[PDB]
Amino acid sequence: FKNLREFVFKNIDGYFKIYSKHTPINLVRDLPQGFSALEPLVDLPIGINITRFQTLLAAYYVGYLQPRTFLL
Amino acid sequence: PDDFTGCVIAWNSNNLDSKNYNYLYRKPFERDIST
Ligand SMILES: *[C@@H]1O[C@H](CO)[C@@H](O[C@@H]2O[C@H](CO)[C@@H](O)[C@H](O)[C@H]2NC(C)=O)[C@H](O)[C@H]1NC(C)=O
Repeated sequence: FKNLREFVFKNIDGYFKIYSKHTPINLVRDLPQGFSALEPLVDLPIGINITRFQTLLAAYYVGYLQPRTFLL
Repeated sequence: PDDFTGCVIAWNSNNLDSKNYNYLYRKPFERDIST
């Protein structure tokens, strides 16, 4: 693959927050090892309950966020 | 929210909406419209 696109989707109190980062890659296996932080771009005041999601079409990865403390 | 920031403004509509059974009722800012 040539390009990596990463996103964060979280929905708190009616606000759907989207964070992202784009970077070039050269790897045909899985997510490259390394570190980068994603930044907010979009904030949609949807008021919509989200419990499930689907990706529309190139591999993709899905993880889940947890309320953990980080030192940045 | 309990930590709500904002202002609540209200006024009587007895001379506007009253006649009227078109107003229905049963997390913060949760809008459940299921029937
Ligand atoms: C978002 O939708 C889910 C259902 O997909 C709601 O979860 C249910 O809540 C009712 C409350 O009476 C429970 O009886 C169900 O068992 C719950 N379902 C599951 C699968 O856990 C959820 O409450 C909704 N949230 C908001 C904010 O609307």
